[PDB]
Amino acid sequence: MKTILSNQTVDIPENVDITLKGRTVIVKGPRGTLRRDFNHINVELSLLGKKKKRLRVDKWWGNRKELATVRTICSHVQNMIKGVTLGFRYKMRSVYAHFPINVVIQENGSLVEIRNFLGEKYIRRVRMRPGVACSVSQAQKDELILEGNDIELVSNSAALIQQATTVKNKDIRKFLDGIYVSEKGTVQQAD
Amino acid sequence: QVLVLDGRGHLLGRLAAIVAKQVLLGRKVVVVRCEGINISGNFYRNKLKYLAFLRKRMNTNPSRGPYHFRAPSRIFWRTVRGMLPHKTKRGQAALDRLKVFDGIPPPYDKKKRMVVPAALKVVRLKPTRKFAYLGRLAHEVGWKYQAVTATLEEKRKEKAKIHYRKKKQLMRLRKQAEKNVEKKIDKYTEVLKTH
Amino acid sequence: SGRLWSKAIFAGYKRGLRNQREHTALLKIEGVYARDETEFYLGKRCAYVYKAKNNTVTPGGKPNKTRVIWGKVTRAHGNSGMVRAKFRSNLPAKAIGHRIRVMLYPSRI
Amino acid sequence: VFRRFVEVGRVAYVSFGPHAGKLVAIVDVIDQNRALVDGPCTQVRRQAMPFKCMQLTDFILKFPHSAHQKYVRQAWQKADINTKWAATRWAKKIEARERKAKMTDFDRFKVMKAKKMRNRIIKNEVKKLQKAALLKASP
RNA sequence: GAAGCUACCAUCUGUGGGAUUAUGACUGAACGCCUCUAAGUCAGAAUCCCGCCCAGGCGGAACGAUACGGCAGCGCCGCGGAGCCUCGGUUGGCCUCGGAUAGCCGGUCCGGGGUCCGGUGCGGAGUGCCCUUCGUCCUGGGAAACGGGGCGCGGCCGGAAAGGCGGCCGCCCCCUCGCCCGUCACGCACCGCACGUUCGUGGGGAACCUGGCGCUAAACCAUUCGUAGACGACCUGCUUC
RNA sequence: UAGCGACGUCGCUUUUUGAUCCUUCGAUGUCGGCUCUUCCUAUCAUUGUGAAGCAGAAUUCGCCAAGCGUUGGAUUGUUC
RNA sequence: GCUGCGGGAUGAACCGAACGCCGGGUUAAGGCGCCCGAUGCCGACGCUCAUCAGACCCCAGAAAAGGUGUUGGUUGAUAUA
RNA sequence: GCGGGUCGCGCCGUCGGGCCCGGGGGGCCACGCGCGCGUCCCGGGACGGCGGAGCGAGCGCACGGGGUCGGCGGCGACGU
Ligand SMILES: [Mg+2]
Ligand SMILES: [Mg+2]
Ligand SMILES: [Mg+2]
Ligand SMILES: [Mg+2]
Ligand SMILES: [Mg+2]
Ligand SMILES: [Mg+2]
Ligand SMILES: [Mg+2]
Ligand SMILES: [Mg+2]
Ligand SMILES: [Mg+2]
Ligand SMILES: [Mg+2]
Ligand SMILES: [Mg+2]
Ligand SMILES: [Mg+2]
Ligand SMILES: [Mg+2]
Ligand SMILES: [Mg+2]
Ligand SMILES: [Mg+2]
Repeated sequence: MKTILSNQTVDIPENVDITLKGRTVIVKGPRGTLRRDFNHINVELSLLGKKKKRLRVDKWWGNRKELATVRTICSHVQNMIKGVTLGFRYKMRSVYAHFPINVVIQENGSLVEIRNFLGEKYIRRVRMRPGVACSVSQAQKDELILEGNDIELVSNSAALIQQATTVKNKDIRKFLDGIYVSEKGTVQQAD
Repeated sequence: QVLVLDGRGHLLGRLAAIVAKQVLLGRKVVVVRCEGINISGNFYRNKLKYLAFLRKRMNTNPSRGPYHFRAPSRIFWRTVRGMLPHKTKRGQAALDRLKVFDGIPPPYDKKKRMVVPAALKVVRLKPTRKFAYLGRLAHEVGWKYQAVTATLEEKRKEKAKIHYRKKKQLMRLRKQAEKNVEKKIDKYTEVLKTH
Repeated sequence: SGRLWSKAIFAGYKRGLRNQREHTALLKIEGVYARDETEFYLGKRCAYVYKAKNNTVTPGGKPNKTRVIWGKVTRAHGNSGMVRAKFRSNLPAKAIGHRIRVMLYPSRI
Repeated sequence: VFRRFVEVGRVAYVSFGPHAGKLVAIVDVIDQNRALVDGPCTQVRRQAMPFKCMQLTDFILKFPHSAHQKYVRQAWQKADINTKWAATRWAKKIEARERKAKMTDFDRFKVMKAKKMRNRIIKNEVKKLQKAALLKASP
């Protein structure tokens, strides 16, 4: 109905800094830096506050789908702020059948090697994203921890793991086996 | 005489309409950077329509009959063929006058390229609608020459930077000369009569 | 010394969609791109300059290989600023996409 | 980014239409496309003109919402738009385009001879400056 | 039963990359939550396209040889003279990549950040430059130390996608009216008339006389050959050791 | 409502048959088989998938999908 | 049928309009991105994203039914108790 | 009390009667003064005819005038 401006409000803490040269957002903090492009959306990104760091995501007339789109920018900015302050940690318990799954890492946590795979002999190799690391958890049976900064990269690596572990040509209600995502959280907790 | 046109950021049908109208009058027009001509719609739809165009072929002999070019310059040349009366010696002479190129040739590196405002993506299309690249479509179907054309394009972009730095240096020098004194006697005439 | 004639391109004949009328010709003249701009050229005289290997010439000093079918501007045509013209002899139809001089005489300067 | 915007109380140029080259002032926006404009001293009558028909400027005025012609004229004469509008480069650009439209052949002859003299002096000075730059960079 | 043809009747070989459909997903609003989607990202196959494999276009490259003999004939440079054919314009623009909810210019600091300008663009194609210069002579004001064209010489390659003009240095036959402002006098003033002034020392074809540098062959037929053949066509040999 | 679906109702096809006579009566050679090339999908199998009253195996229903296969025979002139 | 002409790309019946040979002006039916004459008006409002979009009487294709895909509209029901 | 016709008074209206009897700038294709022929009106205006009375005549010219003329002007050879 050609609605006049919709503005989303983002507070940015003093631990991190934001910089925009246009629709490109560059957020640099304690846990590295992270930059993304919002080129294909055409929504104004303004900021204010002398060491107060108030971001505003403003869109004029638009349409209903574009008023739906203007909140997505605010939510991904919140995701980037959480990833640069705390980071993302996905904990995946290996829900395993009669045959256990042997999960190791090869290339410093960037190559997950899967073995014994419901009795299938084929050793499986999954290459992760540049910017996410992998580990096998301690004090817990067959838990796989993926740690990173970007939620899209970490969750796409977890999606690649849970789709590489997939029961094929069977009733998949039976044979409940695969590496599924158990817990989603941050690296630095209690915040 | 010659009309050297950019292709970066133009639309296929609009640019073909303006070129096919201006080539019948005698102005020798050449569309350069044909791999960057945008096409409206979805890219899956554009390659589906081009796949249907490939499917259209003579079944008794595919050679004697429909020819299906994969290079984007020849795609645009077929687009202008389908608009000019090419079966007569008016559109045939117009297609002889028309020249098309992928990348940029070395004379057209030196000669200045024109940009048609009536055929631009930004002027004609809504900015929240999908689009495609004709060079991307050509590399996806048939035309295996993106890696050579892009390399030569980066080479001529480096040449254009190393020329533009010298041109901007000379412009700074001539504006220092204009900043200097004892030229204003003619400027008393010129500022009154349209500096 | 210097060109005294404005540039116009012979575009075609007065026609419908099927049939033509060769008595009136169409000129896309440069500079004019508007109905309000094709007003000053009403009354100009045009000239199509072509070549032939025999010798039928003007008295301008020496004989040459130049032949001209004369004519003049009749009226305007379209919103794009096209110019109708009735020449004294009809067009050879080779002149499509070619140039016809528009000289700046009897108009009302 | 977005330094200008339509506003209750903003002067705006008119490029296309029957009132071309005449400043108007936006009073209120009717519905998304047209605004009730008014002219106190720019010889244009109070009417509704489209936004794509007008052209936005930078100067603002303190109009009340839907005020009279009298209050529009008082805010215009308080803000002094005419002298401050003559004292900018944009009106000089429009005035130069009008003077080029109002040239004559004798004026073009004077412009061409001054053009030749200035370009000869500029060419000699650019040659002298690049010679001095080479003489400076040679040690 | 030799040679040769032939047999899944003997033997050998048949090969990978991309975008993606269906589908399963990631982030994430619409719609506080949810969601594979609305903008965005991932995996994805006998499908599709290309690779590999065939014949290569009224398609283009690089290189060799380019006509002896006794008169000959033929190329490159710069030449003056005439003449037949063909058709088109009457100055050329020697260039930033990229965006359009953004971008241009100038500039201390370590290609980036801060700062200063301009912005319906004037560091602009509603533009810039030799330019509307018919020419000559005298005489003066302003600008001008590069001189200003080159039958010029020598070095550099600038540029490889379809390249030939431009820049620097040292001299040369010379020019200080190579341009704007003023004075002077003339050149066809062809007495009212068109196709006039142009990148033209225009494109190619046959010959005429002169200067210098050079060039001294190759196909096709005939014959032979079989790895080839309906006929053509294809691969081949020919020295006096 | 996995798979089915009566009583009713809405469509597609010319792979059957029917209806008309519009072309053909100074002729368009009339069945089947053999051989041979191409195309379609309303998919039998193979490749990638979803759903079952899918535990496995074996089946059924669907989607993208015509690239490649889709027999040897006794009978009948056979189409069947 | 016995009938040309301008549109419907092509047409026996459709839409205008009926025909001696021509010049000028105008118009119907129709159209003005290129073929192919004409919107190259700084045309106005709003709808539509369609992995089978859509594009003008006869005319050369389509229904019952369904959609939290978007746009209006009607009847209602909640909410500072 | 609600309707139909008529009469009498007042208020308007660049209204109509060339509006008139008598008084205190512009336009009109509108004209024999002497005096005497009838109608109308208050010595004067309109009309048929006569008392005045269209008296002298087509002289020349321009014609937005029964379908244009110039009493306007140029230019070229032995291969056009
Ligand atoms: Mg099973
Ligand atoms: Mg999907
Ligand atoms: Mg019949
Ligand atoms: Mg029949
Ligand atoms: Mg027969
Ligand atoms: Mg037959
Ligand atoms: Mg097949
Ligand atoms: Mg009959
Ligand atoms: Mg009849
Ligand atoms: Mg017709
Ligand atoms: Mg039709
Ligand atoms: Mg007519
Ligand atoms: Mg047209
Ligand atoms: Mg039919
Ligand atoms: Mg609905």
